[PDB]
Amino acid sequence: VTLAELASDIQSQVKVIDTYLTEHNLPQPTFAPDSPRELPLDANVQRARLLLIEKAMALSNLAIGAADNLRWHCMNNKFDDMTLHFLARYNIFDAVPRDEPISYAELSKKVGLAEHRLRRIMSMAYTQHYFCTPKPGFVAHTSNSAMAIGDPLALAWILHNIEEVQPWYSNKLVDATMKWGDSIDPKHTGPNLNAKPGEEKLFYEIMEEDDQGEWNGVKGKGFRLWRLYDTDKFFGTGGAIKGTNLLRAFDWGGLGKATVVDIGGITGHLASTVALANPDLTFIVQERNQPWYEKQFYEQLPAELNGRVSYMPHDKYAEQPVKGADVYFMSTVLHKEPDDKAITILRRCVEAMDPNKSRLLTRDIVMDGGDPPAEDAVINGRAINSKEGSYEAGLGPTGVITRLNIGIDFQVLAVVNGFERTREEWVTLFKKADPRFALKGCIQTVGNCAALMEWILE
Amino acid sequence: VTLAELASDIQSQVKVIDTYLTEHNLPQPTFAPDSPRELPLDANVQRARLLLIEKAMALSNLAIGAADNLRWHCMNNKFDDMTLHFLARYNIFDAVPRDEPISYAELSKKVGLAEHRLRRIMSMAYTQHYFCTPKPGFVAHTSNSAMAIGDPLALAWILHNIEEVQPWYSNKLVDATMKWGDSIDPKHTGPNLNAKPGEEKLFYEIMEEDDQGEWNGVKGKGFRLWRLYDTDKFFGTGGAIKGTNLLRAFDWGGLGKATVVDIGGITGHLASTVALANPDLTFIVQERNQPWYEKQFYEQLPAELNGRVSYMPHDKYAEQPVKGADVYFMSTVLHKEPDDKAITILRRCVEAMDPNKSRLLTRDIVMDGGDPPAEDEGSYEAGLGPTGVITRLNIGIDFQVLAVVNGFERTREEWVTLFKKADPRFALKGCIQTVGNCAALMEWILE
Ligand SMILES: C=C[C@@H]1C[C@H](C)C[C@H](C)[C@H]1c1c(O)cc[nH]c1=O
Ligand SMILES: C=C[C@@H]1C[C@H](C)C[C@H](C)[C@H]1c1c(O)cc[nH]c1=O
Repeated sequence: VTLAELASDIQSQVKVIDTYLTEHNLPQPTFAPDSPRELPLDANVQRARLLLIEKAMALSNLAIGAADNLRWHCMNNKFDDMTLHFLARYNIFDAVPRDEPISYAELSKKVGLAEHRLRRIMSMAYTQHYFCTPKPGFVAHTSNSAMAIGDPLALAWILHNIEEVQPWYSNKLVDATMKWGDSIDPKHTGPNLNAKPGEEKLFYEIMEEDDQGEWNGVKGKGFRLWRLYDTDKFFGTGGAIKGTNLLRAFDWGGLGKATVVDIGGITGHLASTVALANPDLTFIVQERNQPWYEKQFYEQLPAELNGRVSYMPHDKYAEQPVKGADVYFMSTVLHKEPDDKAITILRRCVEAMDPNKSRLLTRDIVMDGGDPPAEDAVINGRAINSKEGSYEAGLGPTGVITRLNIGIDFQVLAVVNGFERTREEWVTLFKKADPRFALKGCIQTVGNCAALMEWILE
Repeated sequence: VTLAELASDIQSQVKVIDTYLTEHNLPQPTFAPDSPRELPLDANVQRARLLLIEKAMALSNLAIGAADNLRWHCMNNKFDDMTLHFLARYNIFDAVPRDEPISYAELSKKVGLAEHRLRRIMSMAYTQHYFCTPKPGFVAHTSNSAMAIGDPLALAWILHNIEEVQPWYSNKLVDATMKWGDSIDPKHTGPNLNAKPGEEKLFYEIMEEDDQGEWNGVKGKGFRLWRLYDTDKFFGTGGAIKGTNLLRAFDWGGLGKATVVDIGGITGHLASTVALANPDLTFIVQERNQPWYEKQFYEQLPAELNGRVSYMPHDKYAEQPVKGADVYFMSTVLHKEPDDKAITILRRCVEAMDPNKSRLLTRDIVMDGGDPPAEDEGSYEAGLGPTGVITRLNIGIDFQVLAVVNGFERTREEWVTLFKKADPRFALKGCIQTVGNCAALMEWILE
């Protein structure tokens, strides 16, 4: 591919998006804080968007050239993370007013970062379109920075990656690989590289047991796990894997009066999303208890739910105490479970299921991709705006959704030696748990990286 | 700005590059291993290139949207670094044939990385155009990965940042700032967060004293400093700060028969580049000695130089032993020196200079930009401005010296002020920055 070929492809993708926004009288995305944070969910818009990102990243890569890419990368990449580290730890998103500029001098006093160093930090952020300088000596928000205003969940995601995953796990993953090999054992991780055998600590042990800190209303024991739960909510409120996309990948309203068992449902934010939109559903959120869990669980659930979402302490490997429920639901649980642990969980579910009335629903990454929601299946436009070679838009070796999938694949690899699966690996795994399992649906909305898979016992 | 405006701007810049390459019958850049690794040095091509990168990065950012940018960045960014970490530590660049595919199974046996994890590593590399998969189960090089074949300097740059700068310094820079403030003391850095007052360790002390390792022909003491020296060479051999760009920013041949004193010249690769192109110049490389330095210095020195490049041990803060030389040369030295330390070095140079026969030349970042060589839209020159690609590289180096030694980059006015404090006779006669380069060649004289 050449520079001109990529630039020509990019124009094709923009025409699709630009036309849709104009024909529907929808605001254009910009870098202003008032910009829309997402493009429309229309499948053709999203397919064009995903290819546009892929082509645009390739264009910048090709124009930088082979000589400068590795050179520039090792110099700059790590400092985009450190810039977000400064912005989070110094609470700079909240200190910069959303709709009006602020001078470096005033911002320096508000956050307690010396002005000279503050200017250097902000200048790096500008290059990735986080904040801008509208006039000399002044800082203003952009769309990318304004989304984090007043949102501790965004700050949780910054700090969890830069202060935990990266220094403790991903930076030591090479050493972990040469010491233990290609492992699926959560003990074979960074923090245990120099641990005496028997004294290893697991990632989730550190999360729930460390008490030397505080986070967003939780003081002492488990503050890291509470921050981890905040980052789980962060991916539910917006973006690729937003919770409301669940409503588009399964006919929740078709269940009528029904009970859903949310195995491993964190704090129930996902259950809360589906239940608010479906007044006839009951959700039992099953999760391991924590000293702060029950008080926080009930402070944050919307009161209009009238107790339809409730918390039941439960060990996911133990016998399922709710028998014959309409749906047993696991969201991004099994991608942290090797085959033998996942088969244990799936067999616990099968025991409680009525094969003629119960469904098993999982949201997980399907590495080779799920299917679009039926109405989006037929490609009504040009292939250049919906297909990269033989792969669906967003997939393939340089696909943007492929990239996000691998990023999550690496995330569970780093912390617990988990892994993502293909569709055939999922079907094989469920059939090992019980040969009666059959995949009736594998729905992945365009722009989403996770698929909602509905399993039944035939 | 909107998606359509950026895409239209991109077409304008690509047109410049596409036309120049066609009208001069030059090969197009691609991702194939045989691709040209750089675009032509023509200033207009480079200006279009720099704006093109800036416009393309804005386009991908805008298309990702505000909701997904922060969510995706903190998920994937750090794993682009880790992927290169695996590729370097497992020697995968060299194990994949340049012009031939290799299967995952065969590559796994060659590098000792189980095939399943190898596939996961390679798949992430693909998304940033490092390697590709031309057929199921097979790996091939791209242009971005082929540049590192047989090049230990490339691997040194990967390992220096991910195994040293990032875990020891940049990761801890927030903590460093809250413990010591906006400091300029090289002791007030990451590794010393829990050090007792007085027993702090300096970055270059760790570099030259650690012996628990080995790198590229150096075993034991100083292996990290030798690896650091390799990464300094790495930026000379190609790309933005390539050594040959010096030949375009100063009339070296105009010096005639002359001697250059290279203060802080690492291993002399920069001197070797200028001296090979100018047979009438002598270079004295002045640098702090190391047990492995002298043997390594002369083995890597091109024999064609006939000793015109020589090593003289010297403390940059001490009296300059070479009097009245034609040029006193410091490349990316002073950006690691606070004002008072830098003034000390400059005054050492002034003492040895003949004001009527000596020049002082520095290569350093000019944060607001230098001027282009003779021959060569908003308020900023291409590559500069708050989202400029060269601005980004400048800040990255600014952050690099900030992390390791609490250094900082300067604007042109800050440079002039600093030299005049050292000696009021100093005058900036030239501040030449080739387009596509981030460093400027500054020529100082004593009036
Ligand atoms: C906190 C939730 C994040 C959400 C993203 C989507 C995926 C990621 C594996 C997940 C996560 C864990 O599940 C567990 C540990 N560390 C994590 O980062
Ligand atoms: C090793 C040389 C690199 C080259 C790049 C161009 C500039 C960077 C500040 C430099 C560097 C040092 O000078 C010193 C310590 N650590 C570094 O990374």
